Amino acid sequence: PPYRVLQANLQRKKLATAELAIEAATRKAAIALIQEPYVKGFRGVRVFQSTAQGDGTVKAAIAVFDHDLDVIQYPQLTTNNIVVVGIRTRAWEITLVSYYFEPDKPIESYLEQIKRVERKMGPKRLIFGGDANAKSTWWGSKEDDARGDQLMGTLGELGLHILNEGDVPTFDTRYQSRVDVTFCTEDMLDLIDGWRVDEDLVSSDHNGMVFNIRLQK
Ligand SMILES: [Cl-]
Repeated sequence: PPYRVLQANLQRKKLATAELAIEAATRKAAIALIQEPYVKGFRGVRVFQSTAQGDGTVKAAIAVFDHDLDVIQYPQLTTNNIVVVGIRTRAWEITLVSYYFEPDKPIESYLEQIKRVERKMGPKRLIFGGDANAKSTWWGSKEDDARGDQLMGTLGELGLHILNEGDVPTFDTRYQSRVDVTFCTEDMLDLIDGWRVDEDLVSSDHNGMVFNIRLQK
């Protein structure tokens, strides 16, 4: 009965999104928190995207593979960097968010978007996943850079808790790093487990991640 979630930065690779589809089928995943999707493989899959750019570029999206899962969109909260979507079942109602922060753009405006989502969406049932392009030992990075610090500060103000674990690089090229973060409201801990990094849930310099949403009660 666990709702499995996939988190991955596809880097606009046509192949990576094919791999993502294959992994979701295999793992029987219900959700995918995506960043940098390309522009096919997703048939009866509902996809919710962040505001598209002139050339059609979408930086974040949320794929729902579970055909019967109740979904609710929040156009007011979705931007060019984040997409917010609620999922509902008898057991609960969870607001999900997939985000992507450019490595060469001020993180400040993105932190405000996180705040806006948190306040205008209640202090409970929140799960965020994406590429923050920010380093912090709190999520296994080699060190705490200034971006990681700003993000951590924001997390602290919102009561958001890091789900990351281990030191497996979420980005490998050599050059390895952990810039992808997953965090949630306090109440979500106890409903989430199995957070791990698929050594290669894909093939686009970024490593996919996986975790479950249960009930335990
Ligand atoms: Cl790192």
